[PDB]
Amino acid sequence: EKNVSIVVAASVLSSGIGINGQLPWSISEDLKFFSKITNNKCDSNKKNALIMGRKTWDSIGRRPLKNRIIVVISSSLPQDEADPNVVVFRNLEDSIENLMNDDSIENIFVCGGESIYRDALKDNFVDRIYLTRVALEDIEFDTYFPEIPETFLPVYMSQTFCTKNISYDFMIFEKQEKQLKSIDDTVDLLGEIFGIRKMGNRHKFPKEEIYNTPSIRFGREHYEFQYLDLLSRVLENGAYRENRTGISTYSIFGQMMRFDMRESFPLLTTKKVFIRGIFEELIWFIKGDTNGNHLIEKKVYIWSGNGSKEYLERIGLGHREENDLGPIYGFQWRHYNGEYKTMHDDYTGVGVDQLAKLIETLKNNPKDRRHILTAWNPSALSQMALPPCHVLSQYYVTNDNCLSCNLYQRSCDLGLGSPFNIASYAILTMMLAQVCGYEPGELAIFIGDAHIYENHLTQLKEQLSRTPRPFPQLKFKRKVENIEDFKWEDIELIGYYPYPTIKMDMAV
Amino acid sequence: EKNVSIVVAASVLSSGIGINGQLPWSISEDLKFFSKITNNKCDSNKKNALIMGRKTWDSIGRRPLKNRIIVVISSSLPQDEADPNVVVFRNLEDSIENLMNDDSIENIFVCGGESIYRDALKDNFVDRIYLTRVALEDIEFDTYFPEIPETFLPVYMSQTFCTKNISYDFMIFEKQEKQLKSIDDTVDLLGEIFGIRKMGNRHKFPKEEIYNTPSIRFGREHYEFQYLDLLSRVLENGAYRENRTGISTYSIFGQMMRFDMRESFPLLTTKKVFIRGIFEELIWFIKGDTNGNHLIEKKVYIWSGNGSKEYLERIGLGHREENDLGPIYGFQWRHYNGEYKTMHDDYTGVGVDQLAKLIETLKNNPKDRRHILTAWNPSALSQMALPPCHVLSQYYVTNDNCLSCNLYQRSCDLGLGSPFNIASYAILTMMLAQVCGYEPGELAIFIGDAHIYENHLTQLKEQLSRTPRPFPQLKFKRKVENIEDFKWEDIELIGYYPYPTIKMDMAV
Ligand SMILES: NC(=O)C1=CN([C@@H]2O[C@H](COP(=O)(O)OP(=O)(O)OC[C@H]3O[C@@H](n4cnc5c(N)ncnc54)[C@H](OP(=O)(O)O)[C@@H]3O)[C@@H](O)[C@H]2O)C=CC1
Ligand SMILES: NC(=O)C1=CN([C@@H]2O[C@H](COP(=O)(O)OP(=O)(O)OC[C@H]3O[C@@H](n4cnc5c(N)ncnc54)[C@H](OP(=O)(O)O)[C@@H]3O)[C@@H](O)[C@H]2O)C=CC1
Ligand SMILES: C#CCN(Cc1ccc2[nH]c(N)nc(=O)c2c1)c1ccc(C(=O)N[C@@H](CCC(=O)O)C(=O)O)cc1
Ligand SMILES: C#CCN(Cc1ccc2[nH]c(N)nc(=O)c2c1)c1ccc(C(=O)N[C@@H](CCC(=O)O)C(=O)O)cc1
Ligand SMILES: Nc1nc(=O)c2c([nH]1)NCC(CNc1ccc(C(=O)N[C@@H](CCC(=O)O)C(=O)O)cc1)=N2
Ligand SMILES: Nc1nc(=O)c2c([nH]1)NCC(CNc1ccc(C(=O)N[C@@H](CCC(=O)O)C(=O)O)cc1)=N2
Ligand SMILES: O=c1ccn([C@H]2C[C@H](O)[C@@H](COP(=O)(O)O)O2)c(=O)[nH]1
Ligand SMILES: O=c1ccn([C@H]2C[C@H](O)[C@@H](COP(=O)(O)O)O2)c(=O)[nH]1
Repeated sequence: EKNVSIVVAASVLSSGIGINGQLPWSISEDLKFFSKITNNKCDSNKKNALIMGRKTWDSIGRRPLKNRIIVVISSSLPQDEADPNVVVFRNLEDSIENLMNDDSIENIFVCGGESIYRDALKDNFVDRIYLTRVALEDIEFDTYFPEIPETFLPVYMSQTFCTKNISYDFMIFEKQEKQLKSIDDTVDLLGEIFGIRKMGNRHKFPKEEIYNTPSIRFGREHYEFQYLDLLSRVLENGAYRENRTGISTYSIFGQMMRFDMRESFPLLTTKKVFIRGIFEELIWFIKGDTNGNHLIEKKVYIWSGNGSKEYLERIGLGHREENDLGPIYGFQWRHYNGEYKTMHDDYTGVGVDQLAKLIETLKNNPKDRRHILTAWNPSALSQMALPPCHVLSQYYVTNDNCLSCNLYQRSCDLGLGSPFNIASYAILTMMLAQVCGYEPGELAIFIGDAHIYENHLTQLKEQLSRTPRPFPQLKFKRKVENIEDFKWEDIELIGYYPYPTIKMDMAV
Repeated sequence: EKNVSIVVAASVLSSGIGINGQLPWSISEDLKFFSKITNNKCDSNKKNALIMGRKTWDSIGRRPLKNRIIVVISSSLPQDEADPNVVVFRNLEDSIENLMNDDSIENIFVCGGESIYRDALKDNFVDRIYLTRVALEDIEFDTYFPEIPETFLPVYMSQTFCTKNISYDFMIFEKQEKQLKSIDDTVDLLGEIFGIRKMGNRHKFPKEEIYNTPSIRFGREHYEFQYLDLLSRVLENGAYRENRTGISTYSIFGQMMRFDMRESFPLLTTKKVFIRGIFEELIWFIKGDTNGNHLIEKKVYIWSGNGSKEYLERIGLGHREENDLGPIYGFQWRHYNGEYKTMHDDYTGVGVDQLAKLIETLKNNPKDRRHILTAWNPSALSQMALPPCHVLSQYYVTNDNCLSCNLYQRSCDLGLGSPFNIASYAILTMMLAQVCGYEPGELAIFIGDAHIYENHLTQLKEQLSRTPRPFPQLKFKRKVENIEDFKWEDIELIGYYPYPTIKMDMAV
């Protein structure tokens, strides 16, 4: 037997791979990959064979590839005994005698051409596939990688990467057909004896019917699986509970998520997110605004519910204006400990400006361990339309001049609250970094009460039924002098190709 | 071939298994385990031989064990053809023949007894060794397990369990002799290509030279490993960097640790922990004290350093008395936003009782998601001997009436700070529970700057060279009617057997 792997790079949505004999994009790390993969081998005294269509041979330059043997499939091309590091065959099946001898060849890579992929697949010759998904999708194509036959299952998806503002993943479908017992069993037994008494059982591993792309067992790199998995994790152990809202949830306590911000922008793809809204709110915070209306005007309604005459009236703040939200986030960011009257007053100069002292210590003293911004002020709470969920964040300058962020969130609405929460604090960290001359670090969100509203069940289950695409890229069209200066227009969202929106009602 | 595992239960410290023919303790769950392991089989038509020395046969009642076959090793016992579930052999080596036929016997267990254990081992008959460590060392024994030969390596260790106040582990030692590549390779490659651009590379798996009990790969269940590893994980990616003191540290950002409290007390065993200090400080906080003297008088000198006049002066608080630390934790706990004057004043009635409320909230509103207690108050930081390190915590009542805790720490000194932070916060929860009538739940700790001070390495290296023993148990001797009434006398620390104490100087 001998191994056969396809190696290709297609657009994320339509699988385009070619245009007028050329690749539709130029990503050097990808070829660097293609090289490393096609070339990796055990027997130093052996070489890998890369089968490829002629039309490709032409694009390749009709010149050999170092250390390897090119194998062209053509009907006209002459079997040239001239170069020993290339050879022609009249058809794909015949070419696949590399196994049947030529014991010098260790592995075999089907190396592309729409025609040459489709056939290597139809005739069932390939075992693995090394698929590079390129985020970028709105530009003419004439060649296309086929539809990965159902006999193939994703077993790896690398983290999203970026080159020239083009995002891309490296995932490797394998075709399957067909640590020790000791430990797994000892634990299973100890699991029966002791019951809920063994913490292990309090945290059970999600069932496959609620696991997103369950075929990807050991290589869930893509940091979207940090949320899709927390999702499925409460869906498994979430304990049913009532709460103030009137809509019971399923909740565990003490979770964590992570995100890379260097090569991508953790805007979920398994569902189309309201990015603009996410923004107009985050800026609303930075400005230190608390007038719910200033968002209704830019057509953002995330803060109507917890805002209204009726709700207000109901929680003890009916003395409040239709939409005066009291000293919520922002007022606490820009005016800590300020004596709040109404959303109409001029609060300038009152209260501690955390945000400001933050930027200031950020750039003046980087390795300081007190880059904290908080929103939990006991003295205030009762006046707020709702207490702080993202309660306190802490910011951290790496040695390589990168800004990392840590957020604690007491109550996380995995359905509606989180997607926004992950994005927002990404963006705020970038703005923060751009203003202090540093670049995106990482993102860690620590949740206390991670829950799912019972009326978000059929939805989150669909979302979990979608395989993650590459995270897009977020860019600022200009550098600003003051952090409170950004505008929606100053933002470039590049390469966002999410699944359609999933409608979910809010639990007021 | 055919497997031969040793099953035994010995005291943590001296491996005591015997006393006047009786097990020196009675733990049903342990026996339950034994029954489960010696019955674990694959072929419904086969059985497992359990080998024991006569002396044990006697202790077990000379009655057969359901579903298994007992093999007694004795010189005088007759070869009674009477029972078909029991049989006698003259010498161990003999016996084990078993094997050399009886395709009926699927697995073999040496159910032990000092004389047989020793001999079973010396002649290299045993493949595995299931060992139940029992946290009670201070009783007289007369029979011991032998010393596990070097040829054996621990591959698993269970979390600590508790029965009748007795703490114990379940671990399994395997004997050494001699994922799917495709991924570990595609990931290693992308690792070369991309560099520190691939997040995975900024988080690198610790090297064996610094990994605790590295033989335990997939079975690191003990929750001492939640800290022992965080340690070995900065020791790997720890970015060297300066800070306000003369001692620099190696740090990473965004780490997490988990601890059970339902069956144990996360007191580090790898080294002897000042527990009485951890306490006195906590009770100090609870009372809402800020006079660092009160700790000195009780022979607790942790707040000496950050309290000296030479220090207070150094940070611009020279107007402060010898040890008035200011509105640090406790004043923030019991008097949030209180206008701090001196440590001798009467703050009763001033500020916000967070603790007070936290309690009335835990009792009257459990499912409430705003169970929160903060110490980070922007307005007070300035006049604060040292800013808040355990910055905020959130508490959580399970559906089965257990109290859980979550802590965000902005700056964690894994050398000295963390250890205390883990305990001091176990305890506080347990206390809160005994006062709201709940039982301990889980404890999670989300860290920010996780660092090591560069003058702790030789120490933490030592600590790390030690195999963690089972966690102790901590119970209260009386039910206080008011949280602040607790006293050290009230604490019972049962089953603590930590390795020698490790000296480490603090960085003022
Ligand atoms: N994203 C990726 O990984 C890759 C993308 N691409 C893109 O796709 C394009 C290549 O696709 P495509 O144009 O289909 O070229 P192909 O890779 O399909 O090459 C097919 C060539 O092989 C010969 N051939 C086809 N069938 C047979 C047969 N049965 N027997 C003998 N010879 C045969 C043909 O020449 P003849 O008429 O002489 O038989 C033809 O020129 C390129 O433009 C490139 O941009 C290419 C490779 C990889
Ligand atoms: N904690 C735990 O998991 C366990 C603890 N224990 C404790 O340890 C003690 C074990 O008893 P101990 O006497 O030390 O050992 P055992 O009782 O296991 O075995 C000794 C008996 O086995 C026979 N025997 C063993 N080896 C030989 C041999 N080579 N040739 C002939 N006969 C042999 C002897 O019979 P004879 O003298 O007639 O030749 C002797 O009576 C028990 O008292 C028990 O309390 C026991 C099992 C498990
Ligand atoms: C988190 C957070 C901040 N907030 C503030 C906020 C206020 C009250 C809340 N109440 C409850 N029960 N859960 C919340 O998440 C929540 C969040 C948000 C509020 C609403 C939406 C929301 O309804 N999003 C919908 C609407 C999208 C659209 O308008 O097109 C969505 O599908 O994303 C998002 C964020
Ligand atoms: C954490 C925390 C609270 N605190 C307060 C506190 C204040 C400033 C700090 N500063 C730094 N750099 N690290 C700290 O751990 C630290 C801790 C502690 C302070 C000291 C010790 C300490 O010296 N422990 C020694 C002493 C043991 C003994 O003599 O009994 C130890 O080995 O355990 C522990 C806790
Ligand atoms: N995954 C993948 N990515 C691609 O860009 C790609 C692909 N597969 N399959 C075919 C193809 C088009 N043909 C070719 C032929 C040769 C090289 C090439 O440059 N090979 C060198 C790369 C060395 C480098 O880029 O540093 C090699 O090392 O083999 C690239 C594409 N391109
Ligand atoms: N590791 C270890 N732990 C033990 O507790 C232990 C051990 N090894 N080896 C021998 C032993 C004592 N042997 C036995 C044998 C039978 C019973 C019994 O009456 N019933 C069960 C024991 C546990 C249970 O109650 O289920 C049995 O297996 O026979 C008890 C102790 N106990
Ligand atoms: O930043 C935010 C805004 C609020 N919510 C969700 C969390 C809880 O579902 C919710 C309800 O409120 P509380 O009962 O926890 O206060 O709003 C978020 O998840 N994150
Ligand atoms: O609960 C505690 C008490 C303080 N420290 C240590 C952490 C740092 O070494 C120092 C905090 O000083 P800053 O550099 O973070 O301001 O004290 C702890 O680790 N944990």
